[PDB]
Amino acid sequence: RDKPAQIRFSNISAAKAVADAIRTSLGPKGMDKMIQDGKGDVTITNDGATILKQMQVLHPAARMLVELSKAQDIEAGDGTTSVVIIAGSLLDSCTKLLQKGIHPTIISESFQKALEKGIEILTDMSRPVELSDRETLLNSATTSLNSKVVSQYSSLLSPMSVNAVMKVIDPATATSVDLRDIKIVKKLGGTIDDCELVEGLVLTQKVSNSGITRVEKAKIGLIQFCLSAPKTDMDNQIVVSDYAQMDRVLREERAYILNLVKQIKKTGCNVLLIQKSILRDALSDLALHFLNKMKIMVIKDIEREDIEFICKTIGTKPVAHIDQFTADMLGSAELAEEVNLNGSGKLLKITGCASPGKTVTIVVRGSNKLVIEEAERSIHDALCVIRCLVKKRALIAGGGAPEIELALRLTEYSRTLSGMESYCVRAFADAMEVIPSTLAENAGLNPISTVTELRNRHAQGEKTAGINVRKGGISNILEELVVQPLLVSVSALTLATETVRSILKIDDVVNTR
Amino acid sequence: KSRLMGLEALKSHIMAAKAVANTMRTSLGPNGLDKMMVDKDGDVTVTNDGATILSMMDVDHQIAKLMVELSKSQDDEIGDGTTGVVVLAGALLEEAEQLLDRGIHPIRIADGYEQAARVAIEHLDKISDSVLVDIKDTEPLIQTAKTTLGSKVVNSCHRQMAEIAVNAVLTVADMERRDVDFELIKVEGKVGGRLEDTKLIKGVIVDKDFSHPQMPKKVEDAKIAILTCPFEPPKPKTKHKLDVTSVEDYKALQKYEKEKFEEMIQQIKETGANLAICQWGFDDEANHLLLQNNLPAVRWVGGPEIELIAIATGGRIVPRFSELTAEKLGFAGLVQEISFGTTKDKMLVIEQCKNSRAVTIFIRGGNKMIIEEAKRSLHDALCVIRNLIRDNRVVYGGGAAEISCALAVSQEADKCPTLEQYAMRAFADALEVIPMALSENSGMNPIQTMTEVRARQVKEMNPALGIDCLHKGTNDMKQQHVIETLIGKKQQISLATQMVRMILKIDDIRKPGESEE
Repeated sequence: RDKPAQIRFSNISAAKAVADAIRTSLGPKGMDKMIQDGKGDVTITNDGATILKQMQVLHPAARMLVELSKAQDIEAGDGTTSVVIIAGSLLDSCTKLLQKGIHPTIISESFQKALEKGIEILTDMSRPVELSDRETLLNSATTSLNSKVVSQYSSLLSPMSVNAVMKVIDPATATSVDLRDIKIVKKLGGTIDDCELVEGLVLTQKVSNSGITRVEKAKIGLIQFCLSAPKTDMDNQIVVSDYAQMDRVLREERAYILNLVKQIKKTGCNVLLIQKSILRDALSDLALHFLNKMKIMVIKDIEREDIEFICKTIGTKPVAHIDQFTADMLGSAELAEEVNLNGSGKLLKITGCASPGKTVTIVVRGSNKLVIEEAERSIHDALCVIRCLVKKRALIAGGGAPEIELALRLTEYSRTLSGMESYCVRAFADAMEVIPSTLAENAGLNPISTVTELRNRHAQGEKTAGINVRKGGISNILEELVVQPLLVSVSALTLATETVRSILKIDDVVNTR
Repeated sequence: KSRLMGLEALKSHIMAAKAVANTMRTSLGPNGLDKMMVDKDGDVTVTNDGATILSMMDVDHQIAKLMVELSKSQDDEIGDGTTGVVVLAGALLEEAEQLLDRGIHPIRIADGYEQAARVAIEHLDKISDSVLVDIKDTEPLIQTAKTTLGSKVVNSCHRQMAEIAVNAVLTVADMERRDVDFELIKVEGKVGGRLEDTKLIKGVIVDKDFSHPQMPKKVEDAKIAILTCPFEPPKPKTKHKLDVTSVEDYKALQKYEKEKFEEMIQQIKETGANLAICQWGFDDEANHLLLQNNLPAVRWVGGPEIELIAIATGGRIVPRFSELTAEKLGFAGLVQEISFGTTKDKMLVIEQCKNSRAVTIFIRGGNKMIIEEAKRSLHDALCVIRNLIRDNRVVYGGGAAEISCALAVSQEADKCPTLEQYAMRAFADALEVIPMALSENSGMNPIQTMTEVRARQVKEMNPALGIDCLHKGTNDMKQQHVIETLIGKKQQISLATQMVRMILKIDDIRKPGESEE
């Protein structure tokens, strides 16, 4: 059928099509995008990273890219537009060579040896720095805190971006520094200068009110049980047809629980993290009143994040109903600390807990999530940047500028491959240098002067140099303060590689029904 | 009075070379399926190269127009590689819009292509042998006329023409000091003989006039007498009333005929060359009454022929029979009466070693088609050596240089950079189109097939070997002996970007309402 023909283009098309208008990136280019959907709902969009995550796409190979958009985030946190913009670049090489009648598997074969050639030359042009060296951790994060949300605040975050790691980083070179490693928890209130590196496992949680424990020596709780009480876990001997009977069942409830909440405390507990679920209501809120009065932190229907970290970093297990007391399997805690800064937010700070040699916590604070996310998004990549340096060392320039060094150097090996793929390997070795030109894209008229100048002058940077797409002008892009870890783009290659290759693997007709 | 815009027009221009170069792309080489022509006047025919077809085919468009225009100089000199630039310049043409589609000046693209030819030129310069000599170039012209006499009329090289190809071009070449003129060498078929009746003619060949064979057939001297005057009472190939007003004038005529016969037998012989080309027609009666006297008498001669053979001899013509000198006679190195075919008359072959200011080599045919199919071989095989003596330089062709000359240029790209690397890149690729396109017209997968000598190009350099042009299981240009005048390839090189360079010329794509009108 001509469908595999027509659709593989339609695959490449609506993949590349959406992805092509997706290049405004890297700098104040084009003009702001206010999106009002096919359902007619106003959105105001910008700064394609979010837009990449915002991206709502009909057609599957377009949906492939939203994935591919998110693919770069956890792999790097940098150059997510990169893997998205270059997605068309592989999609480019497909059709032209599919037109050429090159068997798309050959084109599919053309991706790896390239991906084998390509990421290497990036490593070949890579700029070595360290994973534990606070300065190399600073600079990469610095440039990644320079154009990211906070900079003045990053001056606090950049070291914490670094300081979090030296905990998390396992000795010298080690596979390390995941997102599970640095614990990033928002804290209501304060500001970013209130954002601080709060070491170990620090559980952000909603603890009922105060009169709570801010006091040292918690037994940090994990509790799957109800206090067994009238109207909580224990039978009510009183049926209510009456206001004397209805007032009776809550009194026997509230008068009873007061013993268990202290016994709850009698383990030494300044925390019991309630089961996330309900045994009936699970723990009565009338109970949770007196649990905190004995200074025991309670988050009823506890959020997922604490349960794991407390079972993970702290290593806490559920414990028996305090009628049975407990198994003392409450994880290591020397403190339950609930701090209100701005007077805002309730918290659990656990220091003196089991920790892997990882799980540094950063407690991200602000008068609103704005100030919070201001720090947060910046410090996170700064972590993820340093994370990349950890996961893969050295460096590359920011914004695909080194890819043009690759394009020159690679096309030769593409050429000198002289294989069926070499053609394809040459065709796509030339699909890189577009990316700085194509980010310039949307702004203006009398237009076209710089396009190949966004290219040629780099190609005339020898193989070592080109325009800085972040800062402007030609230099040796790899360290200009136009930088991202070597890890960042070599993934963007790999990430976009098999995605587009999967498009070449689309044949016959598929809609599952 | 409507006006296309730039790229638009070029986009309209790019619509031209595609199909017309395409016609070549399955016609390239013997593995290329040659070209057919049909007529509004009802003539179906086979066509070849660019020139034959593209002249026989008619060209709508300035692009198509320049084709025949761009084409001529090629087939004129080298004769081989004509169809090539069509694909090539058409390929580069489709590289041009491409870089305009890549947003690169029509200006600039045509710029770095020019010296991109140079890095192919210097590349070509290296390829194969920049040398040949007489006993040597015999053999490549053997090879050249192998592939010439084996690709066109017959697929069997017939060594006669294969040697007939070498000798008379040399004859004008060795006369002109390793220079030769395709005008001077001439390929003349006359059917009724065979494609195996093939003649090396360094002089003129004309049917010897017999108004009677039995009245002695002979060729005399070695030399020819070229005459506007009578060698026997004259007549301009037009009807001359023979009547006699009395029964007695019947008696005197044939005497008068013979009195001037012997007198013109006398006065042309004393002039020289009893064989005498009388521009004048004459009665078959008395023409053979001189034949009855003597000396087969050449009459009913083409007005051009006398002066044609005159200038070839370098000698003049007798304008007036009372004027008699041997310089006004012609010069035959050898006059030779030669039976033309087994089917028909003896001719008089004048082979001029005296002076040949034209050399018309000869062939016959069982059919006028095949005999011209053969001349089609002969002309261009005489055309390569034409230059190929002026420079003895030869380069193994057929995609081996195309796969190669692209090597220098596309590698020269990132040596170049800015716009030139592109104009190195989208330049050199047009070269490997043809080995692709030759593998195309073959039963072959070109990219695959191209990939092969590619590996070689990484393995080896500038293969004297290469890919099969003959579609041989073995791939050389050596085993294939596919090698073209290292002129002609570069001569061919000279053509392609020129066209693109032509299509850009001025800024005016406007038309008054006249463009092709």
